[PDB]
Amino acid sequence: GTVNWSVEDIVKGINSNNLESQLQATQAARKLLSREKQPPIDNIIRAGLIPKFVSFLGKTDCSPIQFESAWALTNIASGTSEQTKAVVDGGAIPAFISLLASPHAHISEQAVWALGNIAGDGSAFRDLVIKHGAIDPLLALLAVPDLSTLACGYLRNLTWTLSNLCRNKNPAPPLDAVEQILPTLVRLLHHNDPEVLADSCWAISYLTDGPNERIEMVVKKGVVPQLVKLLGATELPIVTPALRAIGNIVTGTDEQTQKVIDAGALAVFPSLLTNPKTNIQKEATWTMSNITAGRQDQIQQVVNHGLVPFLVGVLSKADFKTQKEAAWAITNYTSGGTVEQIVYLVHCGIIEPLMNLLSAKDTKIIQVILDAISNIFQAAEKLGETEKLSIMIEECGGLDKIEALQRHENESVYKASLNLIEKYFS
Amino acid sequence: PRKVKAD
Amino acid sequence: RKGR
Repeated sequence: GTVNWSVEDIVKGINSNNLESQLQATQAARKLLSREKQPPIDNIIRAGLIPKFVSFLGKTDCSPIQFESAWALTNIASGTSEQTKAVVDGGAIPAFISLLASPHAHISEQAVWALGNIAGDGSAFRDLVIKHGAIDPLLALLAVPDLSTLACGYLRNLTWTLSNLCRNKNPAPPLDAVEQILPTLVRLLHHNDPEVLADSCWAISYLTDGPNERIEMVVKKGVVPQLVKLLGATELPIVTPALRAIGNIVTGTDEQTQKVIDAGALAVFPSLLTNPKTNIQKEATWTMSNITAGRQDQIQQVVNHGLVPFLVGVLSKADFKTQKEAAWAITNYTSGGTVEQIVYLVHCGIIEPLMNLLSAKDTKIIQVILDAISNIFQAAEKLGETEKLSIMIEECGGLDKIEALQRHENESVYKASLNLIEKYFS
Repeated sequence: PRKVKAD
Repeated sequence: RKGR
């Protein structure tokens, strides 16, 4: 019927003064744009069809052509930035927002989808969507006593579009828009649908990826215990954004970090730090590094949860990027910890896997490790057990690595290494 | 960031 | 000493 028309045939149908002919040709355009192998998006744009699709959005007396044109425009906006810009240039943003209140849920759902693609292109289009007034009618669609009464795909598309309004930086979304969206986000964060939960965590992920004042906005809503719960989910698409949000939060103040500890997030980290997914261990260890950069009582919580042997583990065997985050976690630990905590660190076996990583080509990790070497010796001087520490390194092949680093580029490596050998290896 | 509505 |  309308299967695999030529672009020229679609043009002649849209350019006819027959509404049913225009409807028939618009649907055929939609079918081309929704095909798997290559949608001829650029062919449809070059023929000048976007202004005509946009005009069909306003045909209130002909719902079907509203739907087909909305679907067609949605699929163009899902392409490149240039392609999305073409949809925006045709005036599609106000026309799509006007369709949010359509009595036809499938047309309103399509307008939600289209706005999601437009907002997701970048901060400029995101804020332009916001300026046109999309947030109020979007949130009104979720203003129900129970989210469970909404269609599954409809709620998922609303959640995904909202998360795009929370996404991107330079600039981050407007503060008042974040305040407006955020009570609905929190309600979506407690829904039972896994993908809704995933997109909700991504939205919180985006909102916490900024300065502490953005972070405070989110934590004042009390979402931290829910994020820790989602941190323990089995669905890996939930854990990944949940771990990101938790990691962004522990970049803020020690008080915001403390709320993550108080909510019980540290008990999940034995699993996360042995997680078979490389990125999860990798992200969990970075989060651990920002936790070990906190107060001594928060370092003590790491100790209490048995997490120091787990850091010894990732330092002994992990992906290199993960081992780099483990060194940072150790150096931060050794920088803010007590003598007892730094002593405990060596009793756990941190010295031997720390030496082994003095062989990697990365210049930064050697600086990071050597910083931690110094701090561990620094506590050994308060206990007079320095020489007894020095022999340990000599027996796991260490001094071979340090004294070799005395002849090494970037100087700063050689300075700390020669300084190291000068004081504790006489 | 974006999604095509397929059939 | 928190980073990103």
